[PDB]
Amino acid sequence: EEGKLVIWINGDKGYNGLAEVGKKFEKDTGIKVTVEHPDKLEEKFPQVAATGDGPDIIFWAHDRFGGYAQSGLLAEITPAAAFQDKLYPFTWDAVRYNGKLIAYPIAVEALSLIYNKDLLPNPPKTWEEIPALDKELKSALMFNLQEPYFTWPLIAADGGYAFKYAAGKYDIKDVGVDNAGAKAGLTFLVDLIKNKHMNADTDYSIAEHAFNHGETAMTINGPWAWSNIDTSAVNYGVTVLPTFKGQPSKPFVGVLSAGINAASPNKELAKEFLENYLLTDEGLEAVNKDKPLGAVALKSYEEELVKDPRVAATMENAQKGEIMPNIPQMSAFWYAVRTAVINAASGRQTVDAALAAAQTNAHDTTVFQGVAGQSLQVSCPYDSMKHWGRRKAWCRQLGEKGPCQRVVSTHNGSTAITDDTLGGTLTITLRNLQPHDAGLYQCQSLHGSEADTLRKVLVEVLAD
Amino acid sequence: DIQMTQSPSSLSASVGDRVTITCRASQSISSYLNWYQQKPGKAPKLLIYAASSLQSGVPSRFSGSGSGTDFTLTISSLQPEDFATYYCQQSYSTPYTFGQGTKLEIKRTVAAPSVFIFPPSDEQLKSGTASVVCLLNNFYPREAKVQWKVDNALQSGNSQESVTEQDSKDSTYSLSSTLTLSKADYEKHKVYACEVTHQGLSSPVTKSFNRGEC
Amino acid sequence: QVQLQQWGAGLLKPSETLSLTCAVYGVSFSGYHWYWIRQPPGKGLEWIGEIDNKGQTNYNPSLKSRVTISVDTSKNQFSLKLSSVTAADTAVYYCARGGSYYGHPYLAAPDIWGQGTMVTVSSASTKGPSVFPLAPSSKSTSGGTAALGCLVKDYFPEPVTVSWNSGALTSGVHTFPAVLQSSGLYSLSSVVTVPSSSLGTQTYICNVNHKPSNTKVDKKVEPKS
Ligand SMILES: OC[C@H]1O[C@H](O[C@H]2[C@H](O)[C@@H](O)[C@H](O)O[C@@H]2CO)[C@H](O)[C@@H](O)[C@@H]1O
Repeated sequence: EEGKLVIWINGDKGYNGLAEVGKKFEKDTGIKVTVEHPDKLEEKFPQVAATGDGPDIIFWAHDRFGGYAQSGLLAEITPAAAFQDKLYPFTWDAVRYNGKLIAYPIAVEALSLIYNKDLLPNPPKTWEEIPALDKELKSALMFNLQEPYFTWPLIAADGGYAFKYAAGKYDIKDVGVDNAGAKAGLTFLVDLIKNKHMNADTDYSIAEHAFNHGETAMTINGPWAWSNIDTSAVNYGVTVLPTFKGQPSKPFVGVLSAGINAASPNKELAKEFLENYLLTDEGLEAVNKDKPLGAVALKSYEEELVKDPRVAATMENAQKGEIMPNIPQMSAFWYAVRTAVINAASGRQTVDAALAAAQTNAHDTTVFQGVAGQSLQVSCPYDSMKHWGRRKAWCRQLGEKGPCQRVVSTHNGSTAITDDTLGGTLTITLRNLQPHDAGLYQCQSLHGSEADTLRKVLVEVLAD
Repeated sequence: DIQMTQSPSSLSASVGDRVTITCRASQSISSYLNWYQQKPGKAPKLLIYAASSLQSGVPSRFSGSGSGTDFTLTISSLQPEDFATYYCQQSYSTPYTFGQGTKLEIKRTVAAPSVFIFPPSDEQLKSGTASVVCLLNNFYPREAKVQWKVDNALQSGNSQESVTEQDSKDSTYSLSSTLTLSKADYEKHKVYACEVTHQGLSSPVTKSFNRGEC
Repeated sequence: QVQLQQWGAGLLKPSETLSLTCAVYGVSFSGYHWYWIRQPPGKGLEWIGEIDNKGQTNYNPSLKSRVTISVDTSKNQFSLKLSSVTAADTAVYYCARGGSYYGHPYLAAPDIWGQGTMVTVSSASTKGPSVFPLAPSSKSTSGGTAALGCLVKDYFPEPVTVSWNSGALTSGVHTFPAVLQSSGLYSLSSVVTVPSSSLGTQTYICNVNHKPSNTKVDKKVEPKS
């Protein structure tokens, strides 16, 4: 609605401090601002955004914002060059997608090793001595095993990588979920559960209740969890993650960002809120007092927060890890690794079979979500030499082991296809996108009577 | 959760009749309402999806219409196998709630019930319980009233009724009313009567027996 | 080419936990919606919960505090768990799949259904039925047509299979739906209409079968006077 601001923030982040900023914003301008924290908002936001009854400002890590920008759900920002100097250029690079600068960077988040001084005096420097430490404590460590963000630093410790980054450009064809280091890293996590050092059904909520009650010696969490552990009065410490095979753990670096809905008529009010009220020491100190943000992007406030040992330990783990890509293909990568880690913890599939499926699903399967009623442009890149002289096709796979029904084929209703044979780019145009059009399509190259898969495409349709 | 309201609750019609059933949502569900046909004892079968798209294999005489809040299922030419209970379902909301359903029945001439009464058996009376059974056999329409009288005293709360479904041969209903008393309470009274009221009867027909009379 | 078959505990006591499993043959869980829907006796359908093609679970808010839906891909089975079951949970439970294959959730209307499993929750124990005759007489016979039947009293749990003369007599037979008494035991009556001229010359026996108790009773119904 015109004249109002709706903000969505994560249930694990501090919305009480942000609500205090809303009272200061409402006091000076007279605009009521409502902060909400719906569950699974990272999946719920795109469904409701384009409709109109969506939030004006969304808070989430920067890896999800690239799929939003490609779908046209977020407006380009023009923070006056003077204002950009207030934030660190490193944080601005995280929120840059095709030069758009879609979102405002707020805070930098990174996992840390949190251990209780009651249960453990000196934390282990290596992963390998945790099984022996758990035998003496019998627990040694409890952390979320349902989200791959928490278990990735062990997988990435031995050289595992998501998408190769060569000269500022990510190579979507070089995915490393089944490399030599990931197989050794994931096996260690499974062996911890097989040896009854961890449980396969442990989630985030269990770890918060267990560690804050002095039941486990260590946990793995971000800065947002410090406020609830301080309330438990347990003397906890924040330190560097243990090394694996002599190599440091590489946690994925997250940048808390605020995006403005493209359909919201309150962009100016939101921009005036984000620039003049959110990104100040006054606004962030109120939010930081609710739930810690970590390493903030504002230089003036970061100079004070960095003196805190909890924030300094977060930077130590952040410097050992790499920043998350903001490309749209990251969403399919996270779900594939999430499903693979869960199967290995339960023992239903081996580590080799779990990572083999996750690598395949993460390779050339970019999820596309377009707004209903508008056009959706998919670009299937392919080798122009290997497939030279071959016609292309665009078909819908009906089953997991079923046939692919040829919607259109190159040299149909609301689907048009064009082939750039010189540049190696196949483009399919969907006009007036509607529901039921979602259905895991495939880009194919025809030779004789056989067809090779160029890139499986998972289309999703927003409610609009 | 979105509330779904169907109308009518029950409907009777003959073969070949054109039938319409309405489903109203508590809020706008766009055009994403689904229709089902459920016969007694079977799982529901999907007929219409997305308000107007018929599932493959369903007869073309089924058709759906509507958008937003008001939707309609239409059977252009009713057939003997189409008589069942029909349900509408919305797919717009996060919970997928169903309507109350619409029972579809076959029209027939008015049939008055044949009333029979059964005293408790000798084997049950030595067991300590007494069950008096009043039978309403082969009647139409379904609406019928059964009133128990013991020594001209109205009984309430101690009777249970059970009605069969529509017969596949003559389309009539049958109702069983079982009055349950203790043997001591049965031993205190003498006259047991069953009163039946039905639109097929010019006046309420009462069947009775005197205890121990044969 | 794809069908769902259900099995699980059919008889529960109050405060226990319901566990039902539904086996899928022919297709994996990826790409489709999978539903649990229950239908109380004589009532409409009630949506229990669903899972998405990505494994996301959504529950009915009225049951979210007691429902847990999980899937075991190794056996391609998915189960429904009810934590604090109560007498209000007596229903036929159906598993069903949505038929989109990676389509939009609007069209994911349950199109393939399992046969369903009757679940009865009650504190009562299993009890074989008593079969009493509903004898015909001159006071319960009108003209040339007489009515007689069998009363099946105090049995638990459902079902009960009633036939007449070992299945030879089917015309004019009416088996009424069971009624739940205040004691917690079920009861029903099965009646049949016969010509009055056959009484005393023809034998009429109702065959009652209660499979859960393995109890079978053949009760001859003859006029008493
Ligand atoms: O586990 C996959 C998700 O990882 C990150 O989400 C983090 C996020 O960085 C952090 O702020 C939040 O508190 O915890 C979640 C992990 O549960 C990515 O940002 C997400 O896109 C991924 O889905």
